[PDB]
Amino acid sequence: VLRDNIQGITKPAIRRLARRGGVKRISGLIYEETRGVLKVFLENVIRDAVTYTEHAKRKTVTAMDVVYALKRQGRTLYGFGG
Amino acid sequence: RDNIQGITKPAIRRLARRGGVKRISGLIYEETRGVLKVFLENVIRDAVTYTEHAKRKTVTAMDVVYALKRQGRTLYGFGG
Amino acid sequence: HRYRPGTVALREIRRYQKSTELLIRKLPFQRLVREIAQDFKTDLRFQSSAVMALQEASEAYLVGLFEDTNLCAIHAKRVTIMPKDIQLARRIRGER
Amino acid sequence: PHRYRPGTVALREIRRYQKSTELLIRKLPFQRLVREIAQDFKTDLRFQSSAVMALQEASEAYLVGLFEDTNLCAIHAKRVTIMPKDIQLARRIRGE
Amino acid sequence: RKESYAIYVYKVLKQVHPDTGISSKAMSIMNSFVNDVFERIAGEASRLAHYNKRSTITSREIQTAVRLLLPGELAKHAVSEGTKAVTKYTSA
Amino acid sequence: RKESYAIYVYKVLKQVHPDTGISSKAMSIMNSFVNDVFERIAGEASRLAHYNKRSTITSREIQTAVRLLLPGELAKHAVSEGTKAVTKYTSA
Amino acid sequence: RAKAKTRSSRAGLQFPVGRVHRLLRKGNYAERVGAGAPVYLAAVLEYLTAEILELAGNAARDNKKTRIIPRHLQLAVRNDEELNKLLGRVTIAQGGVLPNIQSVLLP
Amino acid sequence: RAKAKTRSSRAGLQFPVGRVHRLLRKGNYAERVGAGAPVYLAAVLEYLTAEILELAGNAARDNKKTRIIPRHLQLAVRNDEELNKLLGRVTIAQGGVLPNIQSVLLPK
DNA sequence: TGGAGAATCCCGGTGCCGAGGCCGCTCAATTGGTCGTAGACAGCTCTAGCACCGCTTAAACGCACGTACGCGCTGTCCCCCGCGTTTTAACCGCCAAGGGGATTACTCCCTAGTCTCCAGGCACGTGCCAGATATATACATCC
DNA sequence: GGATGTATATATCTGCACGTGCCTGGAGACTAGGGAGTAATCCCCTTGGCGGTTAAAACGCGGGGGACAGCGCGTACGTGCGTTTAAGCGGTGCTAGAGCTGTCTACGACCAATTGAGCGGCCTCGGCACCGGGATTCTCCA
Repeated sequence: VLRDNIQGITKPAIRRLARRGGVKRISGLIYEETRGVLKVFLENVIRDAVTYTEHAKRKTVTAMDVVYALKRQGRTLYGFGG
Repeated sequence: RDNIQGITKPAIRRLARRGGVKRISGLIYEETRGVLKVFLENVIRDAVTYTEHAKRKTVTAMDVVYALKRQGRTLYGFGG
Repeated sequence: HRYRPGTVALREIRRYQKSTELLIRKLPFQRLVREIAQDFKTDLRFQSSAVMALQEASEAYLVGLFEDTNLCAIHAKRVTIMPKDIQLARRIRGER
Repeated sequence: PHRYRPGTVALREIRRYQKSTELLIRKLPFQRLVREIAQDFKTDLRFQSSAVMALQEASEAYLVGLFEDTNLCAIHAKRVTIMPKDIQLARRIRGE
Repeated sequence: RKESYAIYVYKVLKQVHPDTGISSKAMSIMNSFVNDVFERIAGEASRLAHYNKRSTITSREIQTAVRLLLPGELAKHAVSEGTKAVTKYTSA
Repeated sequence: RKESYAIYVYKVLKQVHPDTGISSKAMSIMNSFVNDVFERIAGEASRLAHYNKRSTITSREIQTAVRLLLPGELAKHAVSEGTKAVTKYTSA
Repeated sequence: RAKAKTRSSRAGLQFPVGRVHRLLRKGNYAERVGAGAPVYLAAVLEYLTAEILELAGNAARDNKKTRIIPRHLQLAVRNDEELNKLLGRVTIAQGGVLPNIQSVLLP
Repeated sequence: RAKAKTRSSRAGLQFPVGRVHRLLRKGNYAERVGAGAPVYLAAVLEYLTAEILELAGNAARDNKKTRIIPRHLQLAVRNDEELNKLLGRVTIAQGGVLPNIQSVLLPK
């Protein structure tokens, strides 16, 4: 049972992702909000990926399931088949 | 020609009062007219394409409903 | 007498959010629709339901955009909306 | 000794991480997070490597776009520092 | 002879709100709502059949489309109502 | 086994940039682009055929799907090569 | 031939199973349509229509009216979180907007 | 019989007309598929492929590279307005972002 | 404004692994003929859309006061950036088990297709109940 | 404490729901064939483990800069009132053209034989990642 892996998305990783977004200065309460946003987004994609897995009667979540889940939410991903 | 001025200042004021705006700048109205012109140009162009595909000269409500559904602005109540 | 600046605005907010009626006059919007459609095909006809559908969609879109504009004005510690708030709302929405 | 002014290393990092295409989150904690999230839906579940890679690419792109909108919201409030209210404003204008 | 869901939404409305009527524009809205939800669920089931190399739409595909489309409690109750419907249809 | 637009986009690349190659990931992304645009145009043409009570997808359906989906200059040019290719196919 | 019992009656439904089956068959969704798919789909549509009509009837009785108008449907959809999530990109004609005023605008 | 001339060869195309035709038949789009529809669709797809590939080759040449990587495809799509409008809700994997530092963040 | 330390840009050498080309084959595109039906075209009709007129009246428009409020300036102090050192776990290489995804054979039940037939659903018609309107009183806000 | 917007209550009038005849589409009943379930197999590939190493995260500390609160000021919308104007409602009329029906014919589905283009497998070489050293910005402080 995996517990408390949201702290693995570290403050330097969120700082790097803000650097790619063009952010010069970052507050200290940004990281908890970014972790919550990431958890909500990953829950939304992973629920549809698991649903696509369970419809195919498989025990593995394939990349094409994640591509279908992301194409569902208008976030189509290029490079993992389709 | 020059029919964008028919969307008057109190019309934009009423539209913002329905949106909850308490105070409105004087440069809001030309910006809102440009926004409305862009939106109407997109929907009317798509509806005209849907009309001329059917070889008709009358823009139906069905064409406007499909033009809005193409852009993710689905409208209920006009035959959809 | 004279009312304070803001109370008639709040009364209008409470009035127009309680109603469903179209806030744009019908004939100027119809003339604007026929002026815009003239660039795409010459000598077009329109059903009345088409112009009514266009007016309902345009009014809903403008009301939602003014709600986001009001959020953008409040975020900059203002109660007055400005064109930069409209531009920021359309930028975050993906329309610009 | 030598100490740079506050902001120069930030702009150098902005140029460095905008010129590059590497994933900015470590792969093993993201993988553990994906298993922890997916264990709440179906237990005893496996993942392809390309599935976790697709999830990482999508999550990083979504967070980078969100931070761009957050930076726009921070600039709109006459600031250079991003705050959680900017994230909340960007997410409500997007409609999430 | 245009077909619509007018008498059925009449029947559901009188089944749950007996002393309550409905207007013509409201029924145009409800007909558009039923058509839109039908198109969403049928399109998601068509995609689900095409992804799994299947040429039929069964109760499993429409159930998965309901789980993908509807939010949590709505999806749970729609799954429960439809499973009750399929079991009653097969039992009768 | 698996089918993809691998050799064709390479042929187009050597037609356009004869001294420029491609990687495998860029190949998969271009294949995904062709598949997604094909799905968009074919779905729009299917919807256009269903709206006008037609059971046939013709070149007119693809033409108005390109006009609906692609932006302005892209749509005008793509209509031009589509019409040119259909004219060359019918004439020979 | 025996008595013609409809597929909606033997499933305990009000929406037509046969019409949903016909629109599934000619809608070009799949090459085949199973027996339980129109039954399941008509049950789901009947449930969603019932939920909308419950909340719209409550909104109509809140406004002291016994006839459901589009404003009542709009209040019904947007006052529930799941129905607002399902109908987020949907504009209801003659529905208006809900009364919301931000707290910084109050005196 | 005659020589088996490819439908793409008599249409002046590089994309396969027959594969677009089988994908239109088996994709559940209509009961009937016309003869000129796959020719039109293959021409449109080939034009869009060439439009992305020309700009991606230009972006690869501007970065002193021979082969095309997903960074060059991302730069080609995002630097063209019509391609960014077409591909706006699509993430290119290993593509990165455009270099864009805001004017109020630069020092004076 | 000059100069020191840090960082960035640029050129030559080395290896590696992934792109690019060649070959066998196989399955899927092509070719040729047949057939049924979808759609193109012609005719008609009657429906709704456009064009104009008159009035009356609500709403748009111009203008004046003035007050709140957007915006610029100043202080302060706390919070976050930069850098150094320690810790920790990510990452790479490798090595095994073993679940499970992918393929093949078969076999059966499930669904397309068709003929018949009757009952549900739709268009038409009507009459009656639910809101819209108008006016006086008191409740609720406003300054 | 006085002055206005607005529930609240009563009459009144007009523009959704029930009934019915036709009709057409769903249902009963039967056949045929092929799509998917099920069992078996096998081999990719996913997970779990160990160890070294080293890169990145975490903690601490100094300091500076920017977020935030306060304050003045000048101006630009809010509000109100009189004037103008054209939206809107009702009416008339006329012709485009949307929509339905009928006929015929071209065209796409379908089937069978043929054959060649594309895909898997394999081999090899050059584009490029990396490293090291020097030339050129480049930022900050005297």
